[PDB]
Amino acid sequence: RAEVIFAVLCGICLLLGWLGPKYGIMSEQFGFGLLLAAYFFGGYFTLREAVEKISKGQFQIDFLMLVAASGAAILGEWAEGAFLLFLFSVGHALENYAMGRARNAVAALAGLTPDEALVRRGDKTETVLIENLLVGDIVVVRSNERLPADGFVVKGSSAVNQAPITGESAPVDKLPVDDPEFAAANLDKLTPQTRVFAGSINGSGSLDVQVTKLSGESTLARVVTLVAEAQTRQSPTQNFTKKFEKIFVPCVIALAFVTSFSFLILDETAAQSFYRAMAVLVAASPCALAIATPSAVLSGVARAARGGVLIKGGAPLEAMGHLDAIAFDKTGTLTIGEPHLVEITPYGDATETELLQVSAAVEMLSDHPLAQAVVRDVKDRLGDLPSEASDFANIIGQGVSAKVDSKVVHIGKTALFESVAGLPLPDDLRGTVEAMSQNGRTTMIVRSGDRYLGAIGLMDTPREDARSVIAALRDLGLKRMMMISGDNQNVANAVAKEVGLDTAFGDLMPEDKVTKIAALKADGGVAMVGDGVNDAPAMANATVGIAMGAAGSDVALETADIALMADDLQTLPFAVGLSRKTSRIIRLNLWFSLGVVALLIPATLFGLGIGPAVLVHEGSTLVVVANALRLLAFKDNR
Ligand code: ALF
Ligand SMILES: [Mg+2]
Repeated sequence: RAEVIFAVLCGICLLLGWLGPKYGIMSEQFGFGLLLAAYFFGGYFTLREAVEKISKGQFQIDFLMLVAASGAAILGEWAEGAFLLFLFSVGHALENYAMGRARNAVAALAGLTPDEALVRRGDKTETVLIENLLVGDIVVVRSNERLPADGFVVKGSSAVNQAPITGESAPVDKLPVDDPEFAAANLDKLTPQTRVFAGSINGSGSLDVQVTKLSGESTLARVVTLVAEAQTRQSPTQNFTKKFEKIFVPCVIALAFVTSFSFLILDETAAQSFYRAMAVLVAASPCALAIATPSAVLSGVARAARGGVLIKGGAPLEAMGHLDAIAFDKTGTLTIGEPHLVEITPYGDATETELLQVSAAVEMLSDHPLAQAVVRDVKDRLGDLPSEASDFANIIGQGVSAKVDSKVVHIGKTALFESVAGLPLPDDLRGTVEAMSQNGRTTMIVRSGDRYLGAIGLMDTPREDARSVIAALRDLGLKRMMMISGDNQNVANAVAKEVGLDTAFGDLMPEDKVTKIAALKADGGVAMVGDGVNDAPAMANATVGIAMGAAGSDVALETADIALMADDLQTLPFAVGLSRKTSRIIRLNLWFSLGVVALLIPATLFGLGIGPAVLVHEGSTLVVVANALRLLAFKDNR
């Protein structure tokens, strides 16, 4: 059941019922009865909407279009009524195709958090709903479960994925507090090995977590609420037309009906100037305008779709050109989304190949996500992989150990060599690793036996086309540029430098992104382009929200107004460009579609009929539609 077929039947009936009687061999009950159907199908839907708004609201333009059909029907030139009814039904169907907004992400957002939780009660562990969790409760989050509440760890250690909140799927090691009575009072002193969030996914170990916020006051409950209260962005052209009808419809139907009904000064029959007022009124129904505005929208959206970007409506399509600022998530948006091997720093008498081969020999046995990067990139650099190690063992939260060439190998964080039996870390290599950590490198130190072979550094590299699209967007007038990421500030600064963004903010929560976005939106229109769950509120409050189409979360795709479906950034200088020209195509098509009405309707009070109205109105409608179709031609300029 879809209502577009009534406009199609009015098209078939107008055309074939204009053809059957005239320049045709068809009877007047079959050939002209089609024109009878052309009044019924297109008129009956606009009629019921007219009734719906005339119950309470003041006026509707459908009154003007429908009575413009009806007066031509009860008078001469019924092709005028059928034509106006057909083209206005079609312009209504085109606005309905431009009006499609699913705007629902609550279904995906509700899945991030569980409904129930295990809570400790002395010698028992009860099951309660999360809305019945009290602050100070100890919930038991066991293996690979979704965390049900914000708080801090009091028992157990585990590697937790905080992707829905930090945007980083890189697991973070979590340890219990030293003193929980102290930790509940001093929430500002919670180290990131301790702060846990609802919606995170637990790792291998169970965690007792003391609750901090209530069920609705958690960070993820806040991002749900913030997304739900999004302002539905309205296109500047459409609300302009709403206010314009609010003035134009009653003004014209008052000034050109009863003031033109049976005017005493010029000779008229009391029954025949009754036709004279409706000539002006019926032709005053500005149908060129009702068809110009949605056709440009649909053409621009179709060109964007063949260009590889989804646009959910005309309002973001119009907003993309007017932007002054744009903000970028890092991981998955400006970066590829995976750590590569980017720095090798040998030490002492160790070669580069010894360091890389011992690293790949151990990381072939590990299952941490960095092991796979190390193995594939040592295989890239050396062409080969050495023989794998023996006696793999984990030092939990710090790294790994193995045995290569009858010597004991330790790899991991700087805290590992502070914790195990062998030779301690020299200060110079310590400082080198410190320098790598500050430069945004996740850093592993490698010892083989008595000797430190050295250190190695991995990083999520930016996309190759990032710096290019950044410079292009600066050329197109976007001098307000920033990075806003949940990753730490070293990686944010290093990627922002490597891409060419001047201001980079890391360590941000989703609300902090919303804060930065509102601060930019105060000075102009702003776009938030990202790919994660924690970017969805900043997308929702921005002037236009854009999601990375392929790698992105379903939450961010359902929330965003623009989708970069090729998952590449080179679609952004194209998009804004199209948006600018689209406004030109509607602006021209606005004034024309208005002007000719304002040009043909005073001319209708001074000697014009209903017969020529189709000829002017079609001449006003088709041409503007034709200009909108120029939007189907545009260039990439690669
Ligand atoms: F991927 Al992000 F902040 F969520 F850089
Ligand atoms: Mg992300």
